[PDB]
Amino acid sequence: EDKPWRKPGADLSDYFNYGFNEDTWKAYCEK
Amino acid sequence: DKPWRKPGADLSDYFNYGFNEDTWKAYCEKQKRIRMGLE
Amino acid sequence: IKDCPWYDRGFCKHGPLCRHRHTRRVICVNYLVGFCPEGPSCKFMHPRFELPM
Ligand SMILES: [Zn+2]
Ligand SMILES: [Zn+2]
Repeated sequence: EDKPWRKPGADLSDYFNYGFNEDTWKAYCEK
Repeated sequence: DKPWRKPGADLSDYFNYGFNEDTWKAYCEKQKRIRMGLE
Repeated sequence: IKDCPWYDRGFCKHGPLCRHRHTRRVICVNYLVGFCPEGPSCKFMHPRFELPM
């Protein structure tokens, strides 16, 4: 995909540090 | 003890990524600040 | 032998006396900021903060 972390089995923490996820990263950036 | 201070000590034996005792402590506080607000 | 998980997190109090290897690595600026789209295949390290036991 455009977004390999969404793929089944992918570990979010290979992409997102600090326990971020797609939703909380977006919110943190868009504050 | 802080055996990495002692003269002749190689800091890189103790710290990875180019950290030192000061930048390591800052990074530990950054972990804490960012993580507290996440699910 | 394994890479020292304390050194991989960034600090190993045992330094040169560690039984594990202290593999020097270069941190990924994007992972340090919070997000890197390269994941496993990133050319730079994504250091975890969880403490080993
Ligand atoms: Zn070690
Ligand atoms: Zn990266």
